[PDB]
Amino acid sequence: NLYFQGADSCIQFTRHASDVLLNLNRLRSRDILTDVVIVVSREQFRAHKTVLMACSGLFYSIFTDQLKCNLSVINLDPEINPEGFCILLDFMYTSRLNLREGNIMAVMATAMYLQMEHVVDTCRKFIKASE
Amino acid sequence: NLYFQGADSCIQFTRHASDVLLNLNRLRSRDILTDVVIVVSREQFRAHKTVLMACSGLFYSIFTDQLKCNLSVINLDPEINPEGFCILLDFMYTSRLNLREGNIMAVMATAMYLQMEHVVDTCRKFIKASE
Ligand SMILES: C[C@@H]1CN(c2ncc(Cl)c(Nc3ccc4c(c3)n(CCC(C)(C)O)c(=O)n4C)n2)C[C@H](C)C1(F)F
Ligand SMILES: C[C@@H]1CN(c2ncc(Cl)c(Nc3ccc4c(c3)n(CCC(C)(C)O)c(=O)n4C)n2)C[C@H](C)C1(F)F
Repeated sequence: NLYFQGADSCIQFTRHASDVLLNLNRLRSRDILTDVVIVVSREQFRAHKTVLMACSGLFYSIFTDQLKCNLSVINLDPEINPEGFCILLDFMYTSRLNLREGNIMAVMATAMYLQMEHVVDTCRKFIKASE
Repeated sequence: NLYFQGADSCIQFTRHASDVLLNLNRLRSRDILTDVVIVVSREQFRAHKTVLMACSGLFYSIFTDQLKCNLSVINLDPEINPEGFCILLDFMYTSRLNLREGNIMAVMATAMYLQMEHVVDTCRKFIKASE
């Protein structure tokens, strides 16, 4: 079944949120209604400001600032690893985090900078397992 | 736990999609980065085009049209019931559909017009239960 009786009066749809996220990622792949470019070193990543704000404390602060909310280009710290950013951007649109031994440190440092608490805590737990 | 091993290599976060949707609804309540007004009769509803496109076949068609994608105001058919639209807009941002005996017909007619198949099918199943 696609739905159930929630704790409240409303009928709740089980796959709705993941279906919305899937469709937002489809818009991203097709470059539909993307309204910002995130520049990390040489690399450029097109995205939707609302998705970035929904996932990152840093992007929330940037796009709620009256001066910066209108910027079409956002440059991150040039010390940010582009692959780490790419993995986190993918995560934002999919719920899947491609953590590997070779990228975990860059992913963690990027999540810290982006203020993505859950990802930071997760990276920390995986690092602790290896020691 | 916040995460699990998905069918693929990636670590998947269980609540990520619903957390993104919750944050998108918070942006809507605060009128943050809303980029469209949907006019239904007298009523006005501010929203995010990408959320509308992710949930509705009609909004997908409107905002992928080269001429209409830039419109800041969208007028729906004046025969659309504002309460039915409100319930569906709430559903888009929350996954909860407030269906009641008094609104089910308007909600169904609105979902048909908006091309929200899952909601139409659901309304049809609930109507069938009463007969
Ligand atoms: C009043 C306002 C409500 N908040 C909020 N609203 C909307 C968004 Cl887009 C949003 N996005 C957002 C902001 C910060 C985040 C954030 C999202 N995430 C990601 C959380 C999820 C569950 C998406 O992984 C995260 O780790 N941090 C630190 N947050 C939290 C903020 C602190 C607030 F209190 F100021
Ligand atoms: C190539 C492109 C991919 N599609 C798609 N991509 C992105 C979005 Cl925003 C999106 N949104 C969208 C469009 C139509 C919808 C639609 C969303 N929904 C809602 C589906 C969910 C699961 C969100 O309830 C629905 O019932 N209908 C009919 N769909 C389906 C369309 C038909 C397509 F094939 F042309």
